[PDB]
Amino acid sequence: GMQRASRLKRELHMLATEPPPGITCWQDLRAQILGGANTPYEKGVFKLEVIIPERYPFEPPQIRFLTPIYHPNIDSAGRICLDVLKLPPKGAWRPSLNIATVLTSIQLLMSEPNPDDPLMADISSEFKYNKPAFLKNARQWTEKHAR
Amino acid sequence: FTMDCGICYAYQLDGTIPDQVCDNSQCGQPFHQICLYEWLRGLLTSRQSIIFGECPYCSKPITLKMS
Ligand SMILES: [Cl-]
Ligand code: NA
Ligand SMILES: [Zn+2]
Ligand SMILES: [Zn+2]
Repeated sequence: GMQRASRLKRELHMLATEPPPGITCWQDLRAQILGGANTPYEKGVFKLEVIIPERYPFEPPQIRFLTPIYHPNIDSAGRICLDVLKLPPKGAWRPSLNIATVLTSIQLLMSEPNPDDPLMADISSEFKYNKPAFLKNARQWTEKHAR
Repeated sequence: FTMDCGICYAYQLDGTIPDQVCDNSQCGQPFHQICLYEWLRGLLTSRQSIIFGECPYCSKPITLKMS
């Protein structure tokens, strides 16, 4: 488990010195993603849980939303449907990725939901066939739980 | 100046250095023997005679000789 420590040693330092815009992550780990501009999550602060498995970085981090969010690919429990969060061949995780990139991926997922990989079938359908209704609901959900 | 392992982000690991370099000239990421082996062994696309798998960065073929 020497590799887990060396990874965390450098990643935490870099996450503290030059983190992705709108994203912070500090020692289990806590992460925060600020709601993006021109998204229904704007002006929302989303806390996340980041658990680093014993076999990191050979296994992907385990990340869930602590802050409730209204999203097609994120369930009520904060579970995230994202390929880089799962091992191959089904998933897309590899040691070339890290905490910063995975979080950026989650941030990108928030901006651009994937209707083809739904965890919330109801929210997913709304996103496809009634975008404004989805946006309206996501806004209210953000105002109610994310600020 | 000398470069960290592309997998564990460290320079020294168990007294070894990242001397396992990607063949691909468009990549060339250095790895520890230990780290690259630990990653490749679990991959279905890997083969062993010396071990063959994919670079965790460029996905191109990579050869790892253990010692
Ligand atoms: Cl880093
Ligand atoms: Na995961
Ligand atoms: Zn290494
Ligand atoms: Zn490579």
